[PDB]
Amino acid sequence: IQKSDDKVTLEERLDKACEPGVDYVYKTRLVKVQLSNDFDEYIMAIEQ
Amino acid sequence: DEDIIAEENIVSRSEFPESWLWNVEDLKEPPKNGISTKLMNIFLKDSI
Amino acid sequence: RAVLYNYRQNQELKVRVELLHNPAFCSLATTKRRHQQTVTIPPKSSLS
Amino acid sequence: GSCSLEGVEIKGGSFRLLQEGQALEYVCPSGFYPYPVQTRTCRSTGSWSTLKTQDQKTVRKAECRAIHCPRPHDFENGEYWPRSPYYNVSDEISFHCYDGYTLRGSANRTCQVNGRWSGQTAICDNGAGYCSNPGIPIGTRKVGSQYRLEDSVTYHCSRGLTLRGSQRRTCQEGGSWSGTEPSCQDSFMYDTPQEVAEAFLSSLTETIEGVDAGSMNIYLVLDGSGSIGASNFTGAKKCLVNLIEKVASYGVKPRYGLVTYATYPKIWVKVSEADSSNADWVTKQLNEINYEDHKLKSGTNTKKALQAVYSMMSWPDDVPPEGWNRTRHVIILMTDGLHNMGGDPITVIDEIRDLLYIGKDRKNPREDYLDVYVFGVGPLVNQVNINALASKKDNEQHVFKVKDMENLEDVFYQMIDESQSLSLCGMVWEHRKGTDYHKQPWQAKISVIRPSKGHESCMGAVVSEYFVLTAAHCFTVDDKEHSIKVSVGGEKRDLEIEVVLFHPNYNINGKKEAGIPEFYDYDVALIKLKNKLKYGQTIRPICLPCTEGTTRALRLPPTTTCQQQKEELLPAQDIKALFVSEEEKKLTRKEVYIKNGDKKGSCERDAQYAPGYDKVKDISEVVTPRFLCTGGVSPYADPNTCRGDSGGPLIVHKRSRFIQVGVISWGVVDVCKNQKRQKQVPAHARDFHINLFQVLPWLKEKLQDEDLGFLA
Ligand SMILES: *[C@@H]1O[C@H](CO)[C@@H](O[C@@H]2O[C@H](CO)[C@@H](O[C@@H]3O[C@H](CO)[C@@H](O)[C@H](O[C@H]4O[C@H](CO)[C@@H](O)[C@H](O)[C@@H]4O)[C@@H]3O)[C@H](O)[C@H]2NC(C)=O)[C@H](O)[C@H]1NC(C)=O
Ligand SMILES: *[C@@H]1O[C@H](CO)[C@@H](O[C@@H]2O[C@H](CO)[C@@H](O[C@@H]3O[C@H](CO)[C@@H](O)[C@H](O)[C@@H]3O)[C@H](O)[C@H]2NC(C)=O)[C@H](O)[C@H]1NC(C)=O
Ligand SMILES: *[C@@H]1O[C@H](CO)[C@@H](O)[C@H](O)[C@H]1NC(C)=O
Repeated sequence: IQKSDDKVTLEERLDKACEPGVDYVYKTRLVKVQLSNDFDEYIMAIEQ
Repeated sequence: DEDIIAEENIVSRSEFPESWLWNVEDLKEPPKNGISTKLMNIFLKDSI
Repeated sequence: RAVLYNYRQNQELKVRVELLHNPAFCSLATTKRRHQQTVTIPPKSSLS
Repeated sequence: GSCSLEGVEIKGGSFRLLQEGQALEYVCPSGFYPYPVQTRTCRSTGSWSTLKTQDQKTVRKAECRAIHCPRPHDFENGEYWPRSPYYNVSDEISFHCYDGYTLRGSANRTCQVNGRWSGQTAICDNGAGYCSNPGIPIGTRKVGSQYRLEDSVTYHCSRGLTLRGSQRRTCQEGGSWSGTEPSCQDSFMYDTPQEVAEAFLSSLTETIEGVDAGSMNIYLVLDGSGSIGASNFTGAKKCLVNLIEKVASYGVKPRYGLVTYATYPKIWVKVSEADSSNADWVTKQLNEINYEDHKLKSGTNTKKALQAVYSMMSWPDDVPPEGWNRTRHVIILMTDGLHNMGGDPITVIDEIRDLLYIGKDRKNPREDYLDVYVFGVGPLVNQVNINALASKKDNEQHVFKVKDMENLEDVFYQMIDESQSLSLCGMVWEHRKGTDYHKQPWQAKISVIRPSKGHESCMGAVVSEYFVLTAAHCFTVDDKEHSIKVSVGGEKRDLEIEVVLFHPNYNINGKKEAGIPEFYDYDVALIKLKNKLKYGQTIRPICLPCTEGTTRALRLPPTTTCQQQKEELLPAQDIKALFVSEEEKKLTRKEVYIKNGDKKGSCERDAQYAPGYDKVKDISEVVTPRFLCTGGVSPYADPNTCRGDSGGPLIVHKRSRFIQVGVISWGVVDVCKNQKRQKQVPAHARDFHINLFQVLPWLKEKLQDEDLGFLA
């Protein structure tokens, strides 16, 4: 979406996450990076 | 830029038919010299 | 090919031409960026 | 903290602070809309949200600009005039088709103050498709020129406009497009308080009079999110109290379900209670609710609320219930469309339609068993999200957008002043006891005993509690009332009559000077019965043209004239219709086509081959404009009427309702010999009927004391 780096914590992060378009908020961990022709695969194991 | 007509203000030409003006007219005007003249107000299409 | 015609007698034109964005097509025109260039057309000529 | 109000004012208007100063709403005067943004959110940086358009262009200063109606950027098979880059308020454009096309809808339309065009949508149609032309609503673009069976069309609005209605419509069996007609809405169009309750009751009464037998469930969901306010909840409580008494004013007591939600769903009244059908007990629960717990859990989790509605109607391995294929479900909810928790709520809606067996069949859609109505409370409204949740039924509206809450309370006291003319005519609900006279309740069987001439077996149609409409040539002046016996509803007994009222223009032997023995012009008659008919499951009337109940049965506005109804039921095309015939002591339907378009000429000239008419000079002398023509080979092989099916109704099935438009008169070729149907019919075997739109001043006079409500 943007480079940001402005931080501001919840005043610039909760208001973006609580917009009606935002569906999911996850915290994940990258397991395997698979380069495969047309689309690149990033396998993320869901922690919470 | 700031000069020129704004692009959102321009309404584009859209009506480009190959054939139109398929109408019936009856020459009910008073006949002078055996000739009836009907004046029609028609709207020209956007084709050049 | 979008051909722009300039049928003026002795007036060269400075024109900013822009392609509008459609989600059914994939070009350089996006939702947050306009695909507009400014060209110069000499009189009694055309530019593709 | 609160945002600073510097550099946020608008050129030519003021503003008001909502949500405790965390959102401003621009207030332009009447006739203007705030340029792009209607409201502004207070981001937590000290400055408000930027003046971003639908194209995300940064506008420096705001200004109230003028309201324009949406321009017609696409129109086919004709010419509209004048063409303009934009249309101001109170501008008028007119429509006119090419040669060989029929214009239906409003020919003269006017842009109103609410940014919408008046009247109905103008459509140029040739009558060559199984379905009619769905047309182009103003502001849309139609993709799909084929109007055959199983075809589809897709619609798209202009730039910066939100589609309301169905994006894709499909031609179904019977000549009716799926979904609803679209209409391009904007960020400021809203709805007037009169137009909200006018369309909402005309949808609701349709799924009430079929329940008429206790077999209807109504679900009530209310949004208690923090984006609405504590002051905007108690004004919505008093609105919902007026809704229950209007439903109970029809004699039907349904089962109610009260769930208020925010972050979590809270069930106050479940439909599986012994007191949920008592309409006065649920009203007592509505004052006892308190919204202090929903204010603590400020949020908009729409998906977890609809999962509680799914758990109320689902059965835990109960194994098909008795009302699984007979219960109408009505879901009513208010929201703002701004959901941020739980996820997409549309995935719960598709699980509900799968549980109710809706869309899982091609012969039985069952769309009348689930209606979903969504109301928009505030100016902060996502019109895309509220449109995808609501149902899309034909010629009907289910999405509403209003502002300031109090006007929505104004539509609920107005709807109880509005009286709906309930119509028990043309109602056939699918009961699993499908013997005849349940599928055709209106059909009368008339028997006239004559002295050694034989028995005259004619038919008729129940039009009221006292009158039976039939043909006039079944009776003569010599036939007395004790020798005429009429049977309805499959009953073994015969009902006795009072008088047979002939039309004053009927004269069967009025052309014997010209060599014509028969003359079936104005071949209609009424039979006033001696006893009043009691309405039940096997005896019900059939609706008639140009009445109050016919206007609501077609979902038309009440300002519909009688000439506008004749453009609707009998257009200048080939019209799909049906009549009732008796096949081996059992009643059956025969679907025919009414040749009213360009094939009306080929149908009417085949009357020369009739018996006695073989030497008639002018063919229009025996076929007056009081006639309709069915049967033949083009476009299909229509079944022909017998001599025993004479006097019956010519019915048009539209939107699960049955309207009579004609009375069966005479035929050229007798294909029925009371042995079978003659399996080799000729191609000119046409049948003629009496057009009911031409005998209206006689029908209005004889039925003036019947509570039918004929139009002026
Ligand atoms: C509510 O749901 C239930 C379950 O789906 C549903 O039950 C169905 O009932 C119909 C009758 O109303 C059944 O249809 C017939 O069933 C018999 C056997 O019982 C078959 O032999 C029949 O086939 C012949 O008859 C037809 C004409 O009657 C002919 O057209 C056909 O060619 C055959 O000659 C016929 O299928 C149906 O089988 C059941 N279905 C199940 C799964 O039990 C019930 O009707 C629903 N209620 C309502 C009001 O719809
Ligand atoms: C829809 O509205 C239009 C007007 O907006 C109606 O048109 C009116 O039609 C009548 C014909 O009966 C016109 O009368 C004739 O006008 C011509 C003008 O050239 C004149 O030469 C003739 O002698 C005759 O008087 C009338 O002018 C016209 N109205 C206007 C304002 O021009 C139309 O009838 C409406 N249709 C429906 C279905 O409501
Ligand atoms: C509509 O109003 C604008 C406002 O100035 C005006 O310029 C225009 O001529 C009017 N008429 C049309 C057809 O646009």
